[PDB]
Amino acid sequence: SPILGYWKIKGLVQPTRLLLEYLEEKYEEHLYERDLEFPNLPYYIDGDVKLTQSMAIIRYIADKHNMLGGCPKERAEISMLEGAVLDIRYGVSRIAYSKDFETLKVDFLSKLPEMLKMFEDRLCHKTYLNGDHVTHPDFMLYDALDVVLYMDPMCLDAFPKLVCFKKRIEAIPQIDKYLKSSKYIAWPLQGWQATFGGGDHP
Amino acid sequence: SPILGYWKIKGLVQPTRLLLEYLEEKYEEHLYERFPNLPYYIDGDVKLTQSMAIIRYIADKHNMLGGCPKERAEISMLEGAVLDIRYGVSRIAYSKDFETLKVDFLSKLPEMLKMFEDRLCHKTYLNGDHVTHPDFMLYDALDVVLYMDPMCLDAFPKLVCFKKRIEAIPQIDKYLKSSKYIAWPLQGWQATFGGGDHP
Repeated sequence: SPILGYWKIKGLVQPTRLLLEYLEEKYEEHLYERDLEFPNLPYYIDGDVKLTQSMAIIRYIADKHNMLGGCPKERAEISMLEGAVLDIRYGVSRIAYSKDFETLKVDFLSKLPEMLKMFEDRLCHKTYLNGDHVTHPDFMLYDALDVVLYMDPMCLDAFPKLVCFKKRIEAIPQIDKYLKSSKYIAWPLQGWQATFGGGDHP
Repeated sequence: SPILGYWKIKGLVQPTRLLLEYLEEKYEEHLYERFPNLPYYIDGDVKLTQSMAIIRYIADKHNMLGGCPKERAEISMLEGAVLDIRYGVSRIAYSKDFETLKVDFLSKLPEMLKMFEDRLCHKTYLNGDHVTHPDFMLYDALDVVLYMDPMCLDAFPKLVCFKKRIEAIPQIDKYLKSSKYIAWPLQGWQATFGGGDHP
């Protein structure tokens, strides 16, 4: 059975866990708690491959299920959505370990509406980000939305399509079951030492 | 002709430029001096943003991303590992605290480079006998960290060899000596590191 190793946090691997549950893949986790030889996190091991880099890991899983895109144009479209979600999610992580977080968050939250609106407009004519069918950037976006809502519970008040998308992802039977399961890591969002999304509880 | 739009800097687009030159693709640039999301790439029906989507698209058109999920993952892994270096520079380059943040980065750098050094002991390029897009990403990353610290490759003779091997590819050698080459800046002009009009 494939092994996914990471900290016992949401962090970089949360969209990968959602994708795996969506696909009903069987996998074990190595969960590293607060306290090959270090090692390098996250990693993903099945028979064939040994991977590091969270984006290589999620892309591989998507790739094994033919979800990366059927032609160069489609695959670039998916890569583009990926990069656009990462600007949000990395935007959070970039400031979440600062003593100055309270200041830096002002800048971040000022730029967030424009970042969100691309996804909003995209969602006005598509059910999921790439259309009728779920793709891996959908779970990346879900994770980014979950994280920013802890930063600003109001940040989606002006985005009803994104509000709807978040509920839609939550209603996928595999996902709804996973979020209610004992497998679900609710918190922390970042490493425990973080000023935002760290600590033991919300 | 495809159009590549970006600031007139090296920045996020330099490896893409090296890939297009490697492949001898005819392309036009829109070079912004001194409003569109940058970079953009426009060929016939595709209009792309996000620099990773662009370089991967160009690679994809030339069948260079990988033949199976395993090989594609390996290339994405290489990609992500180069970006840890390149973005690592970028994230401190604009800080008032650059000089102090530099110390931490240069202390973490040998650890990052060693992975590439080992991988290059028994392969000519990152993925073996043939060039892939992460080679040009690595080239750009090496060029950048050498301005930060001229001696940071002294412990890495296989990386020093690799950088010269890339420069000796005839397309690359020619492009580097051409009028199209943008030598400087490495970052936005306003950066503390790799900014300004000249080195």
